[PDB]
Amino acid sequence: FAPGNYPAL
Amino acid sequence: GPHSLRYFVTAVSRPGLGEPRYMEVGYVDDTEFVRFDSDAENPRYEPRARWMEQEGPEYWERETQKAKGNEQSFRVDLRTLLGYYNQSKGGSHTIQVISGCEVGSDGRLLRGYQQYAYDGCDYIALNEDLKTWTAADMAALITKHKWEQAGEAERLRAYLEGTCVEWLRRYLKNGNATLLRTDSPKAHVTHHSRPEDKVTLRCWALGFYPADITLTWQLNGEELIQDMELVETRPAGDGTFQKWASVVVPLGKEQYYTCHVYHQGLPEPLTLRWEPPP
Amino acid sequence: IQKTPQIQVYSRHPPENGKPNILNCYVTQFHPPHIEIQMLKNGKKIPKVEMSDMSFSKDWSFYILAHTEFTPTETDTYACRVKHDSMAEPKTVYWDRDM
Repeated sequence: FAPGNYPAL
Repeated sequence: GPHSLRYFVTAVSRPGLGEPRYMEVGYVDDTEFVRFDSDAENPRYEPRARWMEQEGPEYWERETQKAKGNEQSFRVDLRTLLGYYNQSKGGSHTIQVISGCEVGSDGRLLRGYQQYAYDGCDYIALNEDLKTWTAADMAALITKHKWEQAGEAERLRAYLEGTCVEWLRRYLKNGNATLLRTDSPKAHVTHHSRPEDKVTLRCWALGFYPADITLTWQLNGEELIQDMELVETRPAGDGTFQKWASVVVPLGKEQYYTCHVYHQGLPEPLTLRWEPPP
Repeated sequence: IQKTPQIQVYSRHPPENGKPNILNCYVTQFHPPHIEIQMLKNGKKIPKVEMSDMSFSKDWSFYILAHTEFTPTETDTYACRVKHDSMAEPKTVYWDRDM
């Protein structure tokens, strides 16, 4: 699970 | 036996030459096992270890979608950072991330990782408490205050303690055997001399896996740390590794020196000497 | 904040004249990731050189393995040449069959 959807810098 | 599941991600802007290059590499216990590379017409997450071929199309589809989602987000992040550092749009820049979990032999979380870098330097990292961030410069303070206000750390702590751990356990079930494999080193000593009163003894270790290994030279009882020449362990290109350690000794005194090879695939460390067959 | 590549040139198997082998050029510790790697035989570029996929390590620096097929002889010189923004000139490392 990579995963997706990290918050913007 | 502790274990880890980590993802190493790279986004490189290529102004004037196209869209950023985007790369995700996954590792179970430091062994590459999946990879996504944006440099293709239909880029897809791929297995990089045969034991991952057990996973069905749904798994691969979902991983591909997430990767593509991350790629877009990093494309935005690259632009944001140009602003934070007031840099030109004509330059190439790099964002890197290390993200994942290590668990003990009991299966419980020992450490969560979420580390970012910009142009090869620390930008921001989740602390070991999994609650606070360390920002490395003024630009990263903006990100930090943003993420604090929105409570990003606790959301991320959940993923690391839960989903990450769970997937790691799954991957270990399918790949444990493969991951525990060891190839022991074959060792030998070579002898070199130019026209002079000294010779070089080089102790070689070949065909070994994993990469972790130690080579020493001993004179009498003592180890010769200061005098040895060492090379970094290096891939043979076939999955196994190589290393050597060498020492300069007096002509005629070759048989006073002993090479020792320590590696986990050895029931007992190898000990050897220069041995001219003729 | 650029980092200078380190380079090792070496064979996959112990060399034996007239016996096919693989020559490796291992490049590590560099940043940014854009890099040009050539392999040379007696001063002339070897055309069919394959590259592994790139990776990076815990300190953020990148690494990659270049390689090519070759049959060593007593007198052929081989080398690896690397161009990278951290260096003014290209760096050339010669194969030493004892290393």
